[PDB]
Amino acid sequence: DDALYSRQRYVLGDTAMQKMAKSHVFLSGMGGLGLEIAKNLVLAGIKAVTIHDTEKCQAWDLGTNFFLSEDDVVNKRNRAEAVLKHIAELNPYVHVTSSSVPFNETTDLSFLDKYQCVVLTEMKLPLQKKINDFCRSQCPPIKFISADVHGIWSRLFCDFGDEFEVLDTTGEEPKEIFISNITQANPGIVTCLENHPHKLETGQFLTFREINGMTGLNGSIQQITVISPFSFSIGDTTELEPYLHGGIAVQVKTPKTVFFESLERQLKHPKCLIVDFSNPEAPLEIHTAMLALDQFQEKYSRKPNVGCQQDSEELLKLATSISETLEEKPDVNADIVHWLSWTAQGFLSPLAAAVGGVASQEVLKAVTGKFSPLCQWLYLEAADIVESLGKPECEEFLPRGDRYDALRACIGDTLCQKLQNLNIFLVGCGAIGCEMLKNFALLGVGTSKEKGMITVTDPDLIEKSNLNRQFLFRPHHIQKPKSYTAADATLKINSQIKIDAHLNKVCPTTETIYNDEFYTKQDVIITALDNVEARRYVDSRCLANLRPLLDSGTMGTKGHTEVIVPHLTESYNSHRDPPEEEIPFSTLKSFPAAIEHTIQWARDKFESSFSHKPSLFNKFWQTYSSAEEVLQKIQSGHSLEGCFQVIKLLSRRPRNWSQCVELARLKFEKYFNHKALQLLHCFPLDIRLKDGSLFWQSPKRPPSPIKFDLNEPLHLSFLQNAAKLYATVYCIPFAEEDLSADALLNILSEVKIQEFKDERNAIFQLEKAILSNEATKSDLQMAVLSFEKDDDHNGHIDFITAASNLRAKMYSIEPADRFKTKRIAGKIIPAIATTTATVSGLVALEMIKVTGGYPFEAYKNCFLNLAIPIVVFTETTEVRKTKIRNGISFTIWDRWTVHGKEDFTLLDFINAVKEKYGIEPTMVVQGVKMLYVPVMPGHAKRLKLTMHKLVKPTTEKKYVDLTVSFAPDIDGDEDLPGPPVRYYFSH
Amino acid sequence: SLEEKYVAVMKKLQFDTFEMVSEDEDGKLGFKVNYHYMSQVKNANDANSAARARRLAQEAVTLSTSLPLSSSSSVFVRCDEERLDIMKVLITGPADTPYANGCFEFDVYFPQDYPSSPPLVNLETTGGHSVRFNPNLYNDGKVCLSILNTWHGRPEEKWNPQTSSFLQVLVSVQSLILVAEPYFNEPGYERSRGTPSGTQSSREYDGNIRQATVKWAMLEQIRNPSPCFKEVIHKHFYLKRVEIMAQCEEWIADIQQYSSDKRVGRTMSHHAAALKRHTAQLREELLKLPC
Amino acid sequence: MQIFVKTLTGKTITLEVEPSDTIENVKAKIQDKEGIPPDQQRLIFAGKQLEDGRTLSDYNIQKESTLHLVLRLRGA
Amino acid sequence: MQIFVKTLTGKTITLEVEPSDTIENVKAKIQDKEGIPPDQQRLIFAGKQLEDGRTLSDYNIQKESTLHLVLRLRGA
Ligand SMILES: O=P(O)(O)O[C@H]1[C@H](OP(=O)(O)O)[C@@H](OP(=O)(O)O)[C@H](OP(=O)(O)O)[C@@H](OP(=O)(O)O)[C@H]1OP(=O)(O)O
Ligand SMILES: *P(=O)(O)OC[C@H]1O[C@@H](n2cnc3c(N)ncnc32)[C@H](O)[C@@H]1O
Repeated sequence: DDALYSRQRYVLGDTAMQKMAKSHVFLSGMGGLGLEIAKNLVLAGIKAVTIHDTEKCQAWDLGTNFFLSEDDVVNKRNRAEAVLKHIAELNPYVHVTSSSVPFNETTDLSFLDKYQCVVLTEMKLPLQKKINDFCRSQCPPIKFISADVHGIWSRLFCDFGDEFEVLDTTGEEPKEIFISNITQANPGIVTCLENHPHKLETGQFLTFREINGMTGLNGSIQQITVISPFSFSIGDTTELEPYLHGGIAVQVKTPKTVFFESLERQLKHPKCLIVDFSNPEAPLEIHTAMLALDQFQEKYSRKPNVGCQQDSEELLKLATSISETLEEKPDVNADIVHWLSWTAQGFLSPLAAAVGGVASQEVLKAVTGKFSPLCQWLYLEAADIVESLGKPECEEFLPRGDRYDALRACIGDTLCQKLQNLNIFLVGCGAIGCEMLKNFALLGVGTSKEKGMITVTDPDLIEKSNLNRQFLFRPHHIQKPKSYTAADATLKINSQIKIDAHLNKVCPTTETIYNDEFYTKQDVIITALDNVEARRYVDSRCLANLRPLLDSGTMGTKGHTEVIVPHLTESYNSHRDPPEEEIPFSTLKSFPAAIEHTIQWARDKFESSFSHKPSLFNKFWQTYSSAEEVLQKIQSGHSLEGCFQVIKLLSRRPRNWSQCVELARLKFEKYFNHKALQLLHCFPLDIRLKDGSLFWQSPKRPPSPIKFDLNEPLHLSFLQNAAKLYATVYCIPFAEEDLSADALLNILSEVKIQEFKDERNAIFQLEKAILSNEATKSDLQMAVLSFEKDDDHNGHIDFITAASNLRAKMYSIEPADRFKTKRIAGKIIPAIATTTATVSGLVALEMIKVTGGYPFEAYKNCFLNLAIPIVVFTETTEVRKTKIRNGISFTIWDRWTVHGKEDFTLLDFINAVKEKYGIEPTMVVQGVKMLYVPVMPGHAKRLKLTMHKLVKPTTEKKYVDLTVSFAPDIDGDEDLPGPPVRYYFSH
Repeated sequence: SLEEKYVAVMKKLQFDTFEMVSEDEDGKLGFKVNYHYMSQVKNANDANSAARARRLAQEAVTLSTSLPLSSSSSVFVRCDEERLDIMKVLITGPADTPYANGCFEFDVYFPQDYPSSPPLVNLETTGGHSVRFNPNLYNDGKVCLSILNTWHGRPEEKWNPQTSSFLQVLVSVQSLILVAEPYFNEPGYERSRGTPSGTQSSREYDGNIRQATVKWAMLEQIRNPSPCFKEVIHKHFYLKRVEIMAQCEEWIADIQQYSSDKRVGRTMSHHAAALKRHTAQLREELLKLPC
Repeated sequence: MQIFVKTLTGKTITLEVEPSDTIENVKAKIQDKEGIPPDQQRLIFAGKQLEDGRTLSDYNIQKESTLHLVLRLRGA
Repeated sequence: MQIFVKTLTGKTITLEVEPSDTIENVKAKIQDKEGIPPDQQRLIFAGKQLEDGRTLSDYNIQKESTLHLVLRLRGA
């Protein structure tokens, strides 16, 4: 059902969606990691999923699982059974089952062949080796995945057998290029059009079509060899006809075969993936340390104790023994070993969340082969947290008997105490918001009774499609405020959470309730927005309050994370974003060449015909009460705005259903027949240019008129949708049976079609309507519609698709289906749960970095693309130095102040600035409303006016902020920018 | 000598401001004059843009003096007294064109991200979307210029924030669009330059344009002048009445010379009848014009 | 007789010309001052693009006037 | 001096640069083949983003090193 997988289909595809069905996967170990990976996989929607655990619930697990409660801990239920009910609530279409079969060396592995992929959590290494050996020997081989988390460390392993096949390396759609020239040479040469470089790489494959002269190349495939940005090399072309013109090339994708290794073989040289190029050698050391920890746990049948120095020495010796044994013989990081020993038994939530997201994505890659899988190791960690901790006392890490024992072992009690007193502000309650709330609940943020508070605002109501990605809601929550549902769901997980929820939407108008004192009371701001303008507005707002700001964005398998800290980094507005491009107007109107052109043309025509005209009609007829009055004013020559359009529409007003059918027929005829005739008449096919090039050359494609035919399903759907829209817009009722093909055919059997080739006429038609009693008040009313994408019966999507396909066939371009056109028209952003979960984990991880007041070096920004897959970490931008004159300089965090009085004047302000900051300005504007410019006439006398009168502020505001500039040192230059200055009306 | 007086008088009315939008105690914006982008102005309430203010401040110094001014053609500009992001620009048809002594008002808006993006330009004097005065023009007042359009094209044919200036945008308009042979601004038909068919097509286009502009460029403006440019219009036409009448009679004589043709005879007769009808009323409209 | 000029980059060039200077001359003359190609050497004085053959006093231009530069047309 | 840049989605480009060449020109020479504005692109090298005005000697960028191009996202 698309109503649940609209977004997911864009990411995956139909064939991958089918392969997604009829799938069985086994899971072992429902810890926190197992819980969240199972949640993500259920959200994906696999037909059958099997989970397994032989352990029993414990009170300590309450800090790692958000679905457990006190009753299950009391009853000591098997963890596999205590949650099986809740997981089914996410997706009824997903069949979930639990198991508790004990696992050991002598357990038979034969039953495991039922599934196609196995993921292990909290398992002993030799048994994992045995399982991998068994699974990899299967025919067909069964995908194997291993992952674990210990303290602030995690390990990822994968194996898809000796050989694996991937049907799509990247998933990015192939591009299209047009042929400018072809040289009959050995090897052949093809020249790209002027500008628009092909942007290709040697070795890629492509196909051709619609070539004049060299027609033999049509339908063949070549391999390219790029020569210039606008040329390349192809196979020999000496044997063919000369190239006349035409020629369209598109890249041809090719499946790729990859290879893996056995776990044990990889153990002697793990092929890790570099995520930070500052220390590319670190993952090898991390792998060695993990191996040493596993060896210690095997030898002593236990984990090291925090602060136990002898265990640290033993583990260091073990690591030294293993490291030399390694193929590459790396060095030993004693600090790494010491920290791993210190917090071996700890557990961190956000790192587990991110690891689970990436692991779920890898599972999808395993079951579908849609993207390039990771090969063959991965290690994530957050040592920067303890890097600035120095040498803490093990006493602070001792448990006290609460749900926060694991995190206390991770970071120390004092830091957790600081977390419970945080007033955090969040904007937007989208998919990322729910994960944020879950992480905060697991972290016990703001749980202190004294202080610690959360604020969330979102005006949106719950939608059916959103439940695919948003888990905190339920199908029976449709058409409810997001904020309150999310708050209730969070409070159910943890009762101590204190949440403030609003239905407000952040915007400049609502700034009154979100005054500066509100921002100052808050401690940090988190953004999960889908548009950049809100990002800019919130960044500008928080810049006035000097508060840390966090932002993230996602799209498909791509995401980005940004951190902002006062006085140290740069702002979001410090960098630009790629604005959306627009095709030249003339191309859309006259010579479309892409399906999206026709889609946008149809959308714009729909908007014009159903929104702009009715609105103008209603406004005109509410401007003037009497139509006879309007006729009298016209007869007296008074000019009226838009009079001709509205009078033409009124004269052509239908009355009954058959009139609507005739109007639809006429509009169809004009849209899809007459325009091509007129364009051909004005522009013949054979006309040439000054150089002799034909006018109807690529990219322009000559159109063709097409005759009406009711038998066409496209025709039928188009006419039905148009008639329905017309009937709705004119508020004329109808019956569904009228839409029967036979009835419509009977209606059209008596309608003529015109062939192809002022104030007096308008006055005559208006007077005729007046004498025909067609100027009633009800007639001076017109229905106005709004575009809806989620409504499956209004027919907007159906009509738009029919129109787009019709116009595509006008220019003989391949049509598109319903869903692609729906996505293109609606600007629907494809999204998936794995990327959102991972970016949420990253944000939660850096949140404590912000909280601890860590130095600038600790913070990192992450960019990733799971499709490759690829992950990169960087240090954030340092704030830049901006000088003006005389050595005076300022940064983005600067803001100057002036204290005035009731009689304060402009000259007073100018002189005070000149004295206090040493230099005298040249221009002042309040935001965009200019207050004084010497160039403009009459502004000289503005120097002698009261600032209260000249500004006209609001009584609630005891100050104001203004924009300033200074004359450049040398004339002919722009005024040197300066920090905004906050004027105070009084002390 | 008369051109000198015209230049001197029009120089003082070169640049000025006007009150177009007021605010109540609630901050609502009331448009005292008709504008094209009122919705966009109201929606764009953010004052985050600041570099735009500096850019406009630097520009206005050049705009105060560097504007073209001559008897053949000139430009006029008005701005809001408080806001500076809105602007009305009036352009007159230059000499030796079918637009001789025309009047054309354009609405220009400056986006928040300016000068990162070219400002918006539209024509308002389109005769109620009835007339297409130029191949690069449209009934809605939109314009075909790749220099404003941010598309692939050429790097030199894009709005470069470092180099492009709105004054140069205005300068581009006159001898590129407002030309003596606007029919040859349409690509493909300059290929047939020198052929009699192209000559006849250009003649028919010119007659259509001349009657359209005498309708919607002088009579409409004198009857219903925009409040920002009322005085400018009246002081212009008053000092040009006799010359305009003489040149109008010249056009009337010129057009009828092709009424004997058969291929374009009907259109020429239609244009002649319309032009004579317009001129009849225009005569008395001129005679009643005060100083 | 020099005459001032305002180009796109804003620099005000003012070079000696003669009353009989024909625009064919200046087409090549001003080429290398900015590398501007002659086809892109589209100018207006009196708001009007000029013609190669005519001289300066043909349009009765005065000494030390100021004209402006524009670039090639291309449509939608 | 040969240098490579690998942006997301697997695209790898071959560039020719010299150590004293400054960063704005460095990001300029990619527009001739990609078209992105220099201010529209962010460049990363070994976890340190390249500030404007410096040169390759400042960042100790050597031959055959790999830099990456990144972009922000908006969806949520
Ligand atoms: O209102 P628009 O969306 O701008 O569309 C108009 C409109 O057609 P519709 O009423 O079908 O929308 C015009 O018809 P009127 O409303 O003025 O009667 C029509 O004029 P023609 O009947 O002369 O074709 C014109 O087409 P054109 O610009 O070719 O004259 C066409 O514009 P588009 O189809 O390009 O939107
Ligand atoms: P996706 O749609 O999952 O996430 C975006 C959510 O943010 C909400 N939102 C967008 N814009 C605003 C403003 N200005 N204020 C409050 N909330 C906003 C959307 O409704 C989505 O829920």
